[PDB]
Amino acid sequence: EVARAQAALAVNISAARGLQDVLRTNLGPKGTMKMLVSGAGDIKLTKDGNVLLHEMQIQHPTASLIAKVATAQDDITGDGTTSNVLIIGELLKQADLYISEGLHPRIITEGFEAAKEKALQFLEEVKVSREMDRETLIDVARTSLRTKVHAELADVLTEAVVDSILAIKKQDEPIDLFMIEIMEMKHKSETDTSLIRGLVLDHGARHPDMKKRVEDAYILTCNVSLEYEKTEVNSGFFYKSAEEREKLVKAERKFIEDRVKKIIELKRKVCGDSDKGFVVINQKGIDPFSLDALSKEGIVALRRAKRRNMERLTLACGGVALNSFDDLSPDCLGHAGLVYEYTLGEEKFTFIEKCNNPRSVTLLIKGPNKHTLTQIKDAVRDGLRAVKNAIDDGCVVPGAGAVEVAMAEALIKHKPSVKGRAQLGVQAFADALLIIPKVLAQNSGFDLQETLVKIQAEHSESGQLVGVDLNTGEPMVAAEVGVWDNYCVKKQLLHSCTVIATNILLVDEIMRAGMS
Amino acid sequence: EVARAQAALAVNISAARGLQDVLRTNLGPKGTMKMLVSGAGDIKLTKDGNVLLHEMQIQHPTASLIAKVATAQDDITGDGTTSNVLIIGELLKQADLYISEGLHPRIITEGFEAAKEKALQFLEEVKVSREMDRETLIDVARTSLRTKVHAELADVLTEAVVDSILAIKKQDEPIDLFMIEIMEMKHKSETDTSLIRGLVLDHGARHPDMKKRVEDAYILTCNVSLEYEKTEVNSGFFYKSAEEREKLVKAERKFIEDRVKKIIELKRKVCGDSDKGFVVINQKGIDPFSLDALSKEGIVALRRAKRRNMERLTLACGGVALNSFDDLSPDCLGHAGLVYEYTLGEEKFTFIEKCNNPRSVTLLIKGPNKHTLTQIKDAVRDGLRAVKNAIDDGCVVPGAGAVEVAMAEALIKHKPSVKGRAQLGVQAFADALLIIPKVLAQNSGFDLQETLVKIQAEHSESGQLVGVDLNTGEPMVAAEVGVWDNYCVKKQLLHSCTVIATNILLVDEIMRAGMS
Amino acid sequence: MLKEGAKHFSGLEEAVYRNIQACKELAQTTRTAYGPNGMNKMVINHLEKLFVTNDAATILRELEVQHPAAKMIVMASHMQEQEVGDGTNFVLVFAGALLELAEELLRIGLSVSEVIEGYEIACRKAHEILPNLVCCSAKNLRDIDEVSSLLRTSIMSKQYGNEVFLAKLIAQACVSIFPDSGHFNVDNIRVCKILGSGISSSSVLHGMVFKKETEGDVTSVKDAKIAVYSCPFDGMITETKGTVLIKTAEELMNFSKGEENLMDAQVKAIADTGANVVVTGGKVADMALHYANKYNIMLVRLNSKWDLRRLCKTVGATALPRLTPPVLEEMGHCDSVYLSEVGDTQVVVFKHEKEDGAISTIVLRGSTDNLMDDIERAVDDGVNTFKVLTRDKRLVPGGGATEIELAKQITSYGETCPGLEQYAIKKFAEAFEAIPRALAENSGVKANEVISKLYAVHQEGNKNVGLDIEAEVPAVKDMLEAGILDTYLGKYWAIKLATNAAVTVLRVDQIIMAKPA
Ligand SMILES: Nc1ncnc2c1ncn2[C@@H]1O[C@H](COP(=O)(O)OP(=O)(O)O)[C@@H](O)[C@H]1O
Ligand SMILES: Nc1ncnc2c1ncn2[C@@H]1O[C@H](COP(=O)(O)OP(=O)(O)O)[C@@H](O)[C@H]1O
Ligand SMILES: Nc1ncnc2c1ncn2[C@@H]1O[C@H](COP(=O)(O)OP(=O)(O)O)[C@@H](O)[C@H]1O
Repeated sequence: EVARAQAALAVNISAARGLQDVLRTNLGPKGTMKMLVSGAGDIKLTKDGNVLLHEMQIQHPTASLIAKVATAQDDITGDGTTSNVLIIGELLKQADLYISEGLHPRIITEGFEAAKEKALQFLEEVKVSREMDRETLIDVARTSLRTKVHAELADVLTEAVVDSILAIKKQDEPIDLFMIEIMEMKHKSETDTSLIRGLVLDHGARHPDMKKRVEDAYILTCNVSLEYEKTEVNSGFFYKSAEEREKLVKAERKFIEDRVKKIIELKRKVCGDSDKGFVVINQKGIDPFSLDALSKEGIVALRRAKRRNMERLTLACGGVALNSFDDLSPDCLGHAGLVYEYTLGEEKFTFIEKCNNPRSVTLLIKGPNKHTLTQIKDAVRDGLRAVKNAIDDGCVVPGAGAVEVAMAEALIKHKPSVKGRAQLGVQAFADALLIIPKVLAQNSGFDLQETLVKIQAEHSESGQLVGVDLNTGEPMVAAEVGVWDNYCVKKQLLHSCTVIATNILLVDEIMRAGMS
Repeated sequence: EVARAQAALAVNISAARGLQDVLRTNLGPKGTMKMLVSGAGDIKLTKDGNVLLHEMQIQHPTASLIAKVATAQDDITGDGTTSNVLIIGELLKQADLYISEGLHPRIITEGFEAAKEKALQFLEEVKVSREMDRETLIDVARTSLRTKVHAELADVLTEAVVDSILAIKKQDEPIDLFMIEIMEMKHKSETDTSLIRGLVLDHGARHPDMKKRVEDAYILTCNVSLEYEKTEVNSGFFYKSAEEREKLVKAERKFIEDRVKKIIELKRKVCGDSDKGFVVINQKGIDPFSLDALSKEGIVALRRAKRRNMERLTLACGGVALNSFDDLSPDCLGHAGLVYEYTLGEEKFTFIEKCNNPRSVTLLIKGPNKHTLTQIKDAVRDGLRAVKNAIDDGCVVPGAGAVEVAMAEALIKHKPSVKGRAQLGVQAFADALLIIPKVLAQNSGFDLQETLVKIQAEHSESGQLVGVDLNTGEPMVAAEVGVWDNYCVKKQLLHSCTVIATNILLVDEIMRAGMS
Repeated sequence: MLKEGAKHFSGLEEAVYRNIQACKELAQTTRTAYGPNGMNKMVINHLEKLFVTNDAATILRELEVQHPAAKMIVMASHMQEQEVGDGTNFVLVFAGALLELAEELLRIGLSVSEVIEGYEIACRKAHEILPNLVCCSAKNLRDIDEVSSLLRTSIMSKQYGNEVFLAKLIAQACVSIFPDSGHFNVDNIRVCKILGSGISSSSVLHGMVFKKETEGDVTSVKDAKIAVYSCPFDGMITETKGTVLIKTAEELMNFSKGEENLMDAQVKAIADTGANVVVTGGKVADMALHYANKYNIMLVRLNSKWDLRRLCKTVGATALPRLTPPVLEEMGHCDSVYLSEVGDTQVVVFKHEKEDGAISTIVLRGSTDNLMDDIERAVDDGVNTFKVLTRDKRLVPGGGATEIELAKQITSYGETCPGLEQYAIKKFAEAFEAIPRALAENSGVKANEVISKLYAVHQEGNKNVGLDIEAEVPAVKDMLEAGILDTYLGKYWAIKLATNAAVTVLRVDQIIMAKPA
């Protein structure tokens, strides 16, 4: 009820340190994966930051709120939820130490804001442009795949991603990630990828072995009742007399015969040979006695079609979906260039390509029938997101821990003003930016201070952006190897860290109340 | 029995921090006094560092050993036991923090040694000489009294100290603090001091009121049995016959009569008037019937004399102590120029001055009959020690917290070498030297960081030795006010601090064994 | 504390402890087998019959583990079982040895990335040097003894007493269909159980074999179309009781006459539609057998779910358990159905082979039902081992003579490249000494002297410890002229799966949390 002390800040710092120590071994390509299982024994492997933070059982409410706030700011850029809690924890520890020494949170907040402004100015002045081509996107996708998946199958996916990006992007407006469908199958091998330039149909026909070399084909989408079921029906209500239902069944059969005769005469009128083929898509069943008579003249009819399939077919080609099989204008009939039938498993697939306006690429992937296929899909999605983020702008700054060192050197040496109160916060903000290279050197398997002072001496003697090597621990330049990054991601991360560290030190007392 | 952890360093750092926090409020003239009482309710008031550390009950063995080591290094210079545990505690805390971060004690020790060498070189290069006169010693004694006694009677004490120093020191060899006797009395007032240029005799005569204006006086020291007791004695063994003891008493009386006749004829031969007086010092009693006959001619004899009194008399004047009252050469008779009798209390004192070679000054002090007289004596002894230390050398550097700032600025900026491992210790050694001005500003009644950054900005703008003001908290120059210090004291303090901080981090494990 | 809820003991210290101890405890209950020895273990689950088994497949299929480290190996075991025929305990032993040898490297002070890289390099070197110890090869598969020797060698791992007659029977059953060249199926050989004499009176027979009696007539025509049904002789007319003693005879006689007329019309409609025989799966009746005998219709008696399931999955018909007489919609391809008398029992024989996709069914007979399981297991193991899909099997001298050579080659190769990658290579080389040790410890003597003798003779690669008493201490025998060889692709697949499992185990090793509700 009554509490006038400083235990709230203490428990907040403790929770922040605990959350920072819990998640800190998932940075860099040489990290350790994690597993989650609880519901009916479902083994799920993960290593991402947002996926882990969204599916966990945290017993601390402050840590849960911090994770929720961090995940709420992940829909802005690509992937920026990781490598954020460490700097926040370091800043909070420095603020707690300065409070225990004797200071006010207002001066600390002012110094943090000044340091953030100085870092933003330094990042804006240090940026550089580069001509976007094929090698840059290839290197970006390779780095993304290395940071996501292991260094094995990271070579056959980047090429397909670059090819799909080059085939989709061809205009000047920003591209959209809604025309690329990522499907999955079940095979025995592991490394198996395919880049289809057309559409994919899961279902086919019940009577195969007739023809498959149909060039210029005409596709018509409808939704009429061709053959739903042979069972007698009426109007959704059972009756007692059989004469009425048998007459209704006879009338339905006569209507089906009239419809198949109409479509036969339509195919005979619009064609008349074997080169001009016709394909019909219907969600209802197809009788074999009528399917044989249809295939005798040269027109294929498919059964059991999904809604998304016909939606993509009418969106890529451009056809009107009517509820009649009458003789109308052939303007709604879509054109198809090449049709192929792939026989594998218990259902044959259909691949249609060489159509008008190829704006539909399919990235077919296969797995060894487990849960790693979802991980591969998430990795390729993160890679596509990184490629899209690296194509909207024209400035790419190097990474590999070569930006925080220069930022700290500019914040410590070239001070913007002369003030001890502001310096007390500037030093704390600059000392919290060197946690990334230390953590990288610790996870790589080397020392922490030796490599740090080596990089410091290399940057003080030379003056270029010195990176961190994960092989021999020697200071090298990341501007000539191939390690790159983004632009707005660092700004968003800095803004999020400043917002989180600002609205934390102003906590006075925590009372126990509330009912809702 | 078996232990392999790092709890020893942890408990050592904890004990060091506790010992630093226990004694830290006794720095500067505006310090708080303490009290000690345990033995039969004896109230004792003190404020010194060694006196407190020597009479305390510590429950920790490590703290007791540290206090013993600190007290064993106070017999070199004057007073350097204070303002030492703070820097050691700060260095130990920095070393513990660097160990918890991840480092080796060898690099820390090497960096500490390098920083100590750099500080020694800076102190040797920054020293300056000054002509020793009267105002410098006056200011030094005034500061030494202000750092111990209150700012009320810090005038007649330093004036008398300077007068005694000028009267004693007149040769070229270093002076000795063994010819100055500090006596004490019992009066009603508080501020009562006197500087006697002669000797002091506690006892006098049993029959006063005869004469006191004795100019040229001859003093002779002996130890014969003039009148020990009227009781019959023999040879330390009681007998049965009374004739033998009465004959021995008669023979002793005849010998006493012969001795007094001999000294009477000696006084009549060597004098014969009333100007040349004859004073006799004897530790035995004096009969009044013989004392009257002695005073009838003009010779005074004192009874009940201490050994130190006759020792000082024969050391200042120069007389042979014989065991006979025969007519011998007057070469052993010391000369006295002025004799005075002071009547106060229950015993009259004798003051002899105007003698040959005045090398005996007495600093008489009176108190209000309590325990503060011992404190005043300790304060005047510390002042005399500081004056003696300030007279052996010829170089005096300013103080008031103006040497540590320049040392830290030289250790941080102008680095002797370029090495991260050495800098890791140099920064820790430089950050621990700022514990004096911060504590001084905290004890004065002001802030801790505001005054620090103000002094830093003043030293960066101007460049002179800026001190700390204990009145308004504004940065001022200590080279024009009157605040001074020593030379070898700082070197001894730095050596002791380095020795203590070096042989502490090398502690491995502490086992429980031993029998002696 | 912050993530878990006092359920699992995971953290930053259980990696070099529990993740290895779980696998060690899982593998300790498996080293007792592996070799021609009599170490039967009883299995008690839900059948409540108390049966003893020897293979580890049925042992692992009944044990329920609650650990991810133990569940990460059963997947690889099932994958290896689905891939080739045998091969199960080898992967587990290799993974256990690799984990036990990597525990020391992790306790010394080395990262897991270097160990993983060294293990991958050693696996690549072993896979590259593997195609080099090819001695014997398959000549012609049209003979008898050429495959009989391999069948005997494969059966000797399971049963040690009787292994010649079973191998000869399997060879005769496999050579009567199609060889490995061209196309050969596996689900075309059935095993039937006959409760009669012992195993010393078995025979072979081509075609379908079913123990079903016949109470009608011998129908040896080709127009006898089959007609499978669920329970046609169940109860189309349900009769109740009116009083306590008996009711009027008129109503009972009328109901009986009506039921007889109904069943007569039913059998007439089912016989005139084009189906001379009918497959029943219910009870029998006096009038039923009377009509079946007077109408020349074969009537069965024994019913089983497996029989109808096989008839449905082979022919392609569908049972119609209806009351009203339906139409003929179960037309198949069978036509030649004959009856035979075997062991005083009536059996059926189907003839429909056109020199393509032939089937066979070996006749098995034993004392009780708890002894034919091991025989069927040995038969199916030999059948799976016979399939290799290659003309030249390229057999290698198995039993442990190649493991020592591979270990020596890896050791000689590792003492060349400098760096911190020699420890993992040495560990991978030393882990190969787990097959002769388990074979020597499961016999009666020690294993150190056997290893010393195997390493002291020569590096020929054709020496291995025998099974008799005169081959335990010396262990100097030539298995090339005896006829003890192993599969080349099987060992390769086993090594690959073991390396993959070890990599997966060493990779995923940090903190095991839980999922929110
Ligand atoms: N090829 C590389 N070489 C060295 N360091 C890299 C490389 N790729 C990424 N990093 C490091 O990984 C860090 C970010 O990794 P992570 O948190 O997994 O996010 P992402 O997956 O977007 O890289 C960066 O600080 C960067 O220094
Ligand atoms: N007159 C003065 N004005 C300001 N500071 C002083 C003065 N005299 C002494 N000090 C400070 O007191 C400190 C030492 O005091 P203390 O520990 O009591 O030893 P001491 O009695 O020898 O001075 C020095 O660091 C000095 O800065
Ligand atoms: N009669 C035998 N002589 C020599 N070695 C044998 C004999 N029988 C089995 N083995 C050896 O025992 C090992 C295990 O055989 P088996 O049990 O069939 O495979 P798994 O242990 O994978 O189930 C084989 O590698 C084989 O070399």
